[PDB]
Amino acid sequence: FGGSSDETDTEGTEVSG
Amino acid sequence: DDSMKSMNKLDVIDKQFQKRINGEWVSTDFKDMPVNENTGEFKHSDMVNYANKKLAEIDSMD
Amino acid sequence: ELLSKVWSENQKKLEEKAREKALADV
Amino acid sequence: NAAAKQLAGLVGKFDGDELKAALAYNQGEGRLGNPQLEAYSKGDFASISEEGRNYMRNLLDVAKSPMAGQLETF
Repeated sequence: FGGSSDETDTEGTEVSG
Repeated sequence: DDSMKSMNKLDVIDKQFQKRINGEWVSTDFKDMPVNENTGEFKHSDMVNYANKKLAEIDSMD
Repeated sequence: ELLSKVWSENQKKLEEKAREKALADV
Repeated sequence: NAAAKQLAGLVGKFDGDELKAALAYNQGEGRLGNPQLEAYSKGDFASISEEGRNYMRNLLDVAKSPMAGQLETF
């Protein structure tokens, strides 16, 4: 419809500390 | 004392695994984990602890 | 038996040091 | 012929890994060899001596090894 889905970004692992 | 040491040593093991995931080679053997004088000596059990706690944490994340 | 012996030695010494530290904090 | 026999023994003793055999042949074994062979065994090419690492590198093409890619990336 009107909305266009954003194409995927590669998933990475992050931790605050 | 074990809970404090385990918190520190799972912290450092998480650091090593995050280094491994980025691609750089890390040994990821308990003997060559860096001891921080808050960690104490590395047994083999904390590798298992880190894996299990990490899996449970990944499940817990929303 | 031998394995239990080495474990008991290490556990006793570590437990003593931990109790000393915890009482010192308290 | 004798050197070929030694190299065949090393290559077989290290499964089919010709690079570890070349490391064992160049660096010897026991006095400074086995620590470097174990370092090879756990990846850990940093622990391997510089001359042995270069020797393995110049043998990369002719030698077949499971560790060839890891040495290439190193």
